[PDB]
Amino acid sequence: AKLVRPPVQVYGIEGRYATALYSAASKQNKLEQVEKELLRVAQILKEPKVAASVLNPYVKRSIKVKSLNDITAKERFSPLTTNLINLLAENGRLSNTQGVVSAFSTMMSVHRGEVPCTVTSASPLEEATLSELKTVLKSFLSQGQVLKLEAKTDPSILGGMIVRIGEKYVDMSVKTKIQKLGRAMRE
Amino acid sequence: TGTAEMSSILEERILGVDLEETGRVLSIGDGIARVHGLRNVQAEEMVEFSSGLKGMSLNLEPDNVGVVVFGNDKLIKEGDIVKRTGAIVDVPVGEELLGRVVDALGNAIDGKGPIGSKTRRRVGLKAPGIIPRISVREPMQTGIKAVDSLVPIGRGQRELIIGDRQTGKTSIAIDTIINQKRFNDGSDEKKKLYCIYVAIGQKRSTVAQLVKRLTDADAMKYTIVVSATASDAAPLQYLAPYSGCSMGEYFRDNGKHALIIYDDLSKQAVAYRQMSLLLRRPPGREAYPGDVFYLHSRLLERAAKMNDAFGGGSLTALPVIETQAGDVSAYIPTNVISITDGQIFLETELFYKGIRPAINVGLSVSRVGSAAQTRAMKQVAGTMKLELAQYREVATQQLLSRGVRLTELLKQGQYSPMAIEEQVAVIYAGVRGYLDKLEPSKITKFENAFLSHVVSQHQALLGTIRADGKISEQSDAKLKEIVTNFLAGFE
Amino acid sequence: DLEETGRVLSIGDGIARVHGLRNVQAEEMVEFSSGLKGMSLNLEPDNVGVVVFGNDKLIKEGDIVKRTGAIVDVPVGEELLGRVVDALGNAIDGKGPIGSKTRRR
Amino acid sequence: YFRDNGKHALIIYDDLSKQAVAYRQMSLLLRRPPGREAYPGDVFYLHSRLLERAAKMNDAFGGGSLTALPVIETQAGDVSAYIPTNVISITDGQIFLETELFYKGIRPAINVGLSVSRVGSAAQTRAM
Amino acid sequence: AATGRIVAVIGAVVDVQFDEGLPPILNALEVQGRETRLVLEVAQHLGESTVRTIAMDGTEGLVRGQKVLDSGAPIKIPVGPETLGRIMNVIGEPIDERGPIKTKQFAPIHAEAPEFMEMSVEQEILVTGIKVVDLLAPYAKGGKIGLFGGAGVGKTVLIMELINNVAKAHGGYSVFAGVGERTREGNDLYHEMIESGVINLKDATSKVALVYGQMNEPPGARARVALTGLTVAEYFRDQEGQDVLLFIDNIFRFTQAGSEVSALLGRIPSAVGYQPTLATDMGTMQERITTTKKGSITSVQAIYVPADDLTDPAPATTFAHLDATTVLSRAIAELGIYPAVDPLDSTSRIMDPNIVGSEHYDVARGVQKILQDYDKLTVSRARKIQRFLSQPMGKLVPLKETIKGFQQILAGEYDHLPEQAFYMVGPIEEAVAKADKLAEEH
Amino acid sequence: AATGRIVAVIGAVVDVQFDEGLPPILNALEVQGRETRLVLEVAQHLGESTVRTIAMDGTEGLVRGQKVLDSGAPIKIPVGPETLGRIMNVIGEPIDERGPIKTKQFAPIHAEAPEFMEMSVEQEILVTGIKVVDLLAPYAKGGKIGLFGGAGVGKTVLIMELINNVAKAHGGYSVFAGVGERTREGNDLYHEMIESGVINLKDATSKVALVYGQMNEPPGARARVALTGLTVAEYFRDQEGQDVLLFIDNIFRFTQAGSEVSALLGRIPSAVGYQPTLATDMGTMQERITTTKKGSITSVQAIYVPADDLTDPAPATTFAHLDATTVLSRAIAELGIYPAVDPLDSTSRIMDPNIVGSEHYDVARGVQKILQDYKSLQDIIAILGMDELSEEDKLTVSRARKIQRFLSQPFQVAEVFTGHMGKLVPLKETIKGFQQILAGEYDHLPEQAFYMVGPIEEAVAKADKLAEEH
Ligand SMILES: Nc1ncnc2c1ncn2[C@@H]1O[C@H](COP(=O)(O)OP(=O)(O)OP(=O)(O)O)[C@@H](O)[C@H]1O
Ligand SMILES: Nc1ncnc2c1ncn2[C@@H]1O[C@H](COP(=O)(O)OP(=O)(O)O)[C@@H](O)[C@H]1O
Ligand SMILES: Nc1ncnc2c1ncn2[C@@H]1O[C@H](COP(=O)(O)OP(=O)(O)O)[C@@H](O)[C@H]1O
Ligand SMILES: [Mg+2]
Ligand SMILES: [Mg+2]
Ligand SMILES: [Mg+2]
Repeated sequence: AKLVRPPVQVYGIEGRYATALYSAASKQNKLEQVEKELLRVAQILKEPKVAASVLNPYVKRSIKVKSLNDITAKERFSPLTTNLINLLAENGRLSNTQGVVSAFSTMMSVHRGEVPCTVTSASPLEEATLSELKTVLKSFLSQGQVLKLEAKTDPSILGGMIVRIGEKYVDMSVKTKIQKLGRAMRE
Repeated sequence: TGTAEMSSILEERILGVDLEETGRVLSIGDGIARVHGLRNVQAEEMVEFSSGLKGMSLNLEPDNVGVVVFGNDKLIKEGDIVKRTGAIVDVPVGEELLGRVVDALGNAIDGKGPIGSKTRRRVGLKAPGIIPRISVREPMQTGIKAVDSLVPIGRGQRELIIGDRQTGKTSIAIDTIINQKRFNDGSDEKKKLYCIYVAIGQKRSTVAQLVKRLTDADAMKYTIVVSATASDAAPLQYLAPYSGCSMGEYFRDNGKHALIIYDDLSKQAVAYRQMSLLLRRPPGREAYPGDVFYLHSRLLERAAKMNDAFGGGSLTALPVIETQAGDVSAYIPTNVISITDGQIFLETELFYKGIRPAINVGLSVSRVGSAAQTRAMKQVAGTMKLELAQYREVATQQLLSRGVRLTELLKQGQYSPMAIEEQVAVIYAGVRGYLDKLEPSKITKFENAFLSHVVSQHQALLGTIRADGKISEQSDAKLKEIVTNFLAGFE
Repeated sequence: DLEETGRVLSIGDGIARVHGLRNVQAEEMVEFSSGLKGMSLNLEPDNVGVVVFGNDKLIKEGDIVKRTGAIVDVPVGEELLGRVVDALGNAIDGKGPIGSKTRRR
Repeated sequence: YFRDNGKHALIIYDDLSKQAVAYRQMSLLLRRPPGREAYPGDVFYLHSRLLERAAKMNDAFGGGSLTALPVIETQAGDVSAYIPTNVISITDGQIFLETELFYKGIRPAINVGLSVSRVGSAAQTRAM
Repeated sequence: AATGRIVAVIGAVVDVQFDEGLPPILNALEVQGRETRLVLEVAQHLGESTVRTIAMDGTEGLVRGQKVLDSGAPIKIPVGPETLGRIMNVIGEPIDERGPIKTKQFAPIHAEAPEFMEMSVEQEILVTGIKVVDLLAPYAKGGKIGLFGGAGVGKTVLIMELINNVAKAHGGYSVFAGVGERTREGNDLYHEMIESGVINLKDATSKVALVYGQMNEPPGARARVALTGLTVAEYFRDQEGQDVLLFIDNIFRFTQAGSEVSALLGRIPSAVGYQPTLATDMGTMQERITTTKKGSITSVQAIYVPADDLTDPAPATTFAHLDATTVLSRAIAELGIYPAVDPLDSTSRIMDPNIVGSEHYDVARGVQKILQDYDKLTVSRARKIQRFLSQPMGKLVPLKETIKGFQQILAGEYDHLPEQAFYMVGPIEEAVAKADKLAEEH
Repeated sequence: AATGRIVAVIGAVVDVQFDEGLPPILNALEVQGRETRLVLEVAQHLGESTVRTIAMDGTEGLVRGQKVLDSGAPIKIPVGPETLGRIMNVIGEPIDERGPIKTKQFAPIHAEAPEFMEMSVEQEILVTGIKVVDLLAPYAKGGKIGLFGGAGVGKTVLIMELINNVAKAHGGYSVFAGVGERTREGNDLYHEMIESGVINLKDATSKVALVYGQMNEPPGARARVALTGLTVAEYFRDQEGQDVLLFIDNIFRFTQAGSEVSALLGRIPSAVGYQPTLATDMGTMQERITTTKKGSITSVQAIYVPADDLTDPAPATTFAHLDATTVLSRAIAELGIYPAVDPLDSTSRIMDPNIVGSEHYDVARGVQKILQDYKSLQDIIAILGMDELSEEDKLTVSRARKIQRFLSQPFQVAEVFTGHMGKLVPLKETIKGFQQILAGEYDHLPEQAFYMVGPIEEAVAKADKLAEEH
């Protein structure tokens, strides 16, 4: 049977399960719905009590997914999402579901067309030039794209900035320019 | 990770065809199809692919089935439908197979028409236990002086023909098959031996030459030839010995006597090693799987002599083994030497020294021994064997010259299997001393002339020795008579 | 208490994989439930590979494993002279217990 | 570069046994299946794709050349080893240096009976 | 009891998943829905309620999901005097077609070896009659013997001679364990025991119990059939006080079956190809064969040496587990000398002057020395001795008689008789008589 | 047809993911976006609609996500008489710079072996003019031959002498497949066949088609070029009935290339290190090189022996596929005896008194017997010296050394090495000379009178020259 390949490919068991979920949702047009669904179930699991109930390797799989059936029939969950968690407890891949959730998030954030940019500076950036370079950054992408710009700071790069547009990468740092000048002066 | 954790199964399992009697190919490669589904299939059950190809469910795994393909995988794609047929392998057996050349599944490949047998038999059947058998008593005549004298084989024995490449193993098996023409042409029913030749991993031209050699010796009308050649899939070369063994077990279970030749088992072990390594089973010594002794053992243990309450039939096995550079300390030679009832060891140095058949009597053995010999051959062979052992340990001038005389006596040409009476005549002429006056290079010329003479002149003596089986005192005097006269008249 | 007390996850041919025991030291002697003893030879992220001073037939997946806090040690001293002990210093000559006063790694 | 521009280069690889050892290190660290003497299956390809580039072009491709003198170090004079026989299968001849001749003052210790040059005569002067 | 399901079937290894009631290691499980009984012995716990198991007969026709019942105990075989004269396979079913084995007691084949305080020191030599064995490396009651050899040196015929002489001259309920040996030879041994009165099919007075796990069986069966024979002999010692004989033939089949189970049991292989668990598993087996204060089990073990090596892990591991090993060599077997016992490789722990005595010990050492050094008179005496070590009609040569004969040859008292008057004869008397006849004719 | 994307590149192994229309195994795929045509042959189906493929050329410059197009059929090469006089590579493209090969039909290089009912049995000796070959292991018309040899023992010189003699005397569309050999040797063969008129660059009446994948090619090309040449020969045999000669040199490179790619296909290594599928690959390839009732293929194959083993799985497995093996030896070539054929290791299926006659058969068996006796004596000959042998033993050693020397022969293609002119000894001269040396008719000649001669007349002449000059 044909399968809908997402625009990004994630790998591992997380990648495979999330690719399955995406190609399932794309044939029924329920993608953001199931994102809110897995958001909910991720916050279901992140609380410690039944997190320990489900990561216990001394439960019987029947017991663990019985509690899972219970709590998934509680929150009127979609058959798609209940089925996914049923499969993760069947294959015993349950403890990794956060990752799958993780994967799905990333996947559809390139479905909405977001590009993650990271600007490292030597100084905590000003607001003005922050959004200045935001406007500058905007011009690289096609329309339908949204910058997820997250500028952290590292004061060792000796000035300038290091901007990562996805995997594209401009190193306008001053430390690296100093290294290049030293290399040219030595060679 | 996980064979059945592919994204397709997973996606249309989360979203929501019979998966009990039908499966889908997850991955095909090198003749190993992993199949999702087939939850009801049995281990070693024969399944059917969409393209008409067959397979054997060898690896029942928690989430998939490793099936070995009986053909070329170019006709199997991922996602193909695999059906159950519900049966383990079976082959057609009966008298309708004599003179036919079939493949590892009982299909005719000589274009003489389909097989017209009425009975089928499984190939993975078990061997007869302790009770149905009885001690090996009747002689299987090979028509080879060295074998029938020093390494005698009986009906129900498993004698191994082991040796390096191009030493004469197939020639020994073929002489043995040709030799039964004197018994199958008569009417005494309990001396007839139906032969089965299993060719595993050979050229098709070699098997064609062999079938022509058997037809030109009129030895095909009682022979079956199972042929899993070099181009055939590894499962078929793996399965051919069992098909042949079932075709012979038909004769065994029904009060007839069958002989089967596995030519050879080294290539069967190679095919099984390929299938097992491709099924990801843990390799062992020389990469061979751990259960290859179990393989050859459950194959060879089906050669038995049944007692009179179970019909009185028999099945004799002559497995063939090829050693690499005379190294019997290998894995498959070790196993098959420990399984069988003795080995006919053929050497390469003995082959070019003119000793042909190149049988190494010092290393050969037969655990049945004289119990599988006629009384006459026993009378001559006891003293011959001890003579040769004494000679070899000090290989004193009398010992040396007598041993050289006997060694020249044991040579024999190809495709000329001698009846047992003439063998006894020769060995008598040679052991009681009548060749001490001949220089060894004329012993062959003697043997030839002497036997021309005793077949032309003394048909009554040979006839009575065939009738009784032993050398009667009157017949003893007549043998001394004839050999003295001939040694006088010889030049 | 999954820091001084683990639970057997697997067993086979002498090797007990034990889940838990987050504070056990490498090559520390632990005590299974059935009285047997073992040594924590492997300290892996998810489990502890313990080697059992006994047989596999008696321990079984799910058993409890306590920890002693000391590395493997034996009794030493004059009191052992004349006595036949096993690899742990326990008397196997039937002459009673060893009155040893000193232990040594 | 010289072979392609109508000039003549000579190249010495000193030696190829150590390159095979380095490639065996890399292959074993890549978890690849080790064959004879733990060497990978494609050590022959390793040396043969290299010694195949030493060619002699014709006058339509410049007329240049590139001569290769690969060096191989044998153990105890064993020439029937794996890598020696690989490179003997690749090259056009050998120059067998012997330890018996070298210790007996015969230097260069060329074994004339075993040294061969498959091309040989076609590339001598007339006087020589 | 506990019910599980088959999840995987690979060759001779079956994985079973139990919902509740996980069975300990070494337990026996029964597969439901089969004509003949198929027992699976547990080997590993794999977590998630799954165990790995070795099948006791072929695994064809098994289905993923087939129910499997738990016995709750290791393989239990019937033990008692009602097993005498019968043939049972590795799981205690009769395979002689004479009906069930109606015994009062069942015993598990996996039991602990005797303790240390139960150990015995008494070593009383048992003389067998053979010149080479009883002279150079004689057997001791209560001790393990062992008969090493390659394929074709004469091990089974040797164990047959031993069965005849010893088991007939004994009153202690012998046991024969056929560990992966030819069905033809097993049937011949059965029929030759019956007609020789050792097995009585009517009015049971039989004194040998046979256990047969043969070559066409899976590796688990050939690995546990020696333990089945052990369990029978252990009953006849523990709860009967008898001094039992245990003929194990052949034990290397036990070792190689261990190799074949380890192959797929999911364990890294050791040297040659055997299991990581060879020495200690063969040890847990071989330590149950001992003389306790309750009774004795003297064990005659024929051992298969692959390719006549004797340095192979299985023979080399067995060597330390035996009290009087007599190795059958191939080089002497091709000499026509029989039995093929190697005089310079057959060691006895009772061949010391505190047990056999002055004269016997001196003869043994002198014969071994004159054979090792093999002065033309010395070589002639050595060849005469090589000939006189042979024993064919069968012979019975008592111990004192043979020490006397080998002394008379050693001292040279008969250096005029030819070399091959000592070949295939009994004591010195038959040797001088064969010299008599062969001399006056030729 | 179907289009997919490269998802992994490891050496010569490329994984291609198709979104729809998965290609059957053995199909050819064209990588899109390359200067020269790169073809991938499908080998496995990994699932996930991914396939694993082996590349017929270099994989450098390949990027994950590159487009790949499915051809719908396996590698198809042009077959016909228009292939004669041309050089083509593994995928049928001309590599001789003479334009496209305009044939009317293309054949897939993967085919089924001829059935059992098509096998032919006829066995007629093929005389090569070589002494040791025609005497101790005669070749057969239409039989597979095979020439085993280590590194640098005379495999290619012997195969070129056989080319010269047989192929030149022949009339049946020879074919030469260079598999993993020296490109220099391929150029040499091309030009010595151009000058001898066997390849006609104009007015095409050529009678040999060449196919070359040499040492410089990646493992996929070296693993399929044998099949390409095999396919050309199969066409000439079946669809024309011609009597084809097929020379393959070297055919161990096919197994070796399979072994080089086997690791990357994710398969557990067999013994030594080869692929688990060594024997069945060799069988599917070697069972198509055969004589049928439709035509005749005389197949000479050079077989490299790694590290002079002969028990290495590749030579050991090749042995069973041949009708007349000729095993060269390094120990013999170090004595100076060429061709270095081992007399006691070369066999034949027509070495039968009912085929070669009792004269030939008895002479061959006697030669081998005397050489075997010499070999068995050699140990004490070199320990104690010959001075201790029996007089009969000294006679057997003398005749054995003479037979050794007489077995050597100068080769027409080896004048550059031997200095002598190549001799072509016909069969009866061989039989008679060896019969005479056996009978004892030359117990007076020096042994060096037999080294590198033609018939025995030249041996007596050389002895006379040695006696008069020295
Ligand atoms: N008794 C014999 N006398 C003379 N020649 C013989 C004899 N036996 C065999 N030969 C010849 O020796 C050669 C090898 O024979 P054969 O093929 O039957 O042995 P093999 O073990 O099957 O070798 P292979 O490895 O090819 O299978 C043949 O040419 C055969 O004709
Ligand atoms: N009395 C005897 N006469 C002749 N041969 C004998 C005698 N006893 C034993 N043999 C020979 O001993 C050999 C070894 O037989 P067997 O006991 O099966 O060997 P093993 O047990 O060592 O494998 C056989 O070839 C058999 O014929
Ligand atoms: N018939 C021969 N006469 C003289 N020398 C030969 C003969 N055959 C081979 N040689 C020598 O052995 C060397 C190796 O030859 P060749 O067959 O090309 O090596 P390879 O074994 O790799 O095919 C040649 O260079 C040649 O010097
Ligand atoms: Mg053969
Ligand atoms: Mg035995
Ligand atoms: Mg070559």
